[PDB]
Parts: sequence; structure tokens; C-alpha cells
Amino acid sequence: TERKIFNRLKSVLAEKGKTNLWLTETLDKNKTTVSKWCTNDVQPSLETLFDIAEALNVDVRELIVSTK
Amino acid sequence: ERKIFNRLKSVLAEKGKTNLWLTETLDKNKTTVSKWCTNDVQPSLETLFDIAEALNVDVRELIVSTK
Repeated sequence: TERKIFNRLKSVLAEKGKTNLWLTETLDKNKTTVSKWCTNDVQPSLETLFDIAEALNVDVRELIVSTK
Repeated sequence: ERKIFNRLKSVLAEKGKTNLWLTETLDKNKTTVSKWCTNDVQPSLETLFDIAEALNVDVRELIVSTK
């Protein structure tokens, strides 16, 4: 696969009015870890995605790009 | 205390495919695929995308919905 884009965290954070700093603090994470999620450089684990979804109050499915 | 994160077993059943089919299609080990199906170990998000492509399903369907 040539796919580079797997998550849409950056978009969901924008929809919800939350910053990378907010997510970083809320989840007790390191700043670079969160940054690389948002740029699709490093993907969160599926368990982490559920934690993100809970923090943001969105269906976890919305954090992933559709392949329909 | 969530234990169930994926719907792989359910989607395989929907699509009429077996674990063995997935192991051969993706070149993975049986026990690895089994552990995904039983929600004992989760695949990476990238591997989830590979599984979705193999199954011709929206990757989102592989994950338990939280709303």
C-alpha cells in the first residue's frame, strides 16, 4: 500500500475546538507522541484510540478515515 | 474495563471468510489472527487497514462503535 493517511485526529480536534496541547495534557502523554499522531507519522494503538474518543466525546470510528 | 475493541470475528462471519483465509491472504500466523479475533491482542491501525482491504469492508466496521 501507498497509504499515508490512516487517522483523522487533527480534523476531530478541530471539530471539537481542542488543541494538541489539550489532548496531550488530558491523556497524560508526551507532546511529540500526540504531534506525530496528528501528522499521521505514528499511529496510536487501537486501545489509545478508544481513550482519545472518550476524551473527545466522539465515536472512536470517527477518528479513523473511512475506506467505504 | 473495556475488553472488546474489534469486530473482526463478526466481520469475517458476515463476509463468509475464515481465520485461515485471513492468515493466507495477509501472510500472518494462525495464532496472531486468532488473538485478534478473540480480542486478546489488537492489530495495529495499519494492519486493521490491511484487513479491511482484504475483506472489502470499511475499516471503521472493524472497530466497536462507541456511539
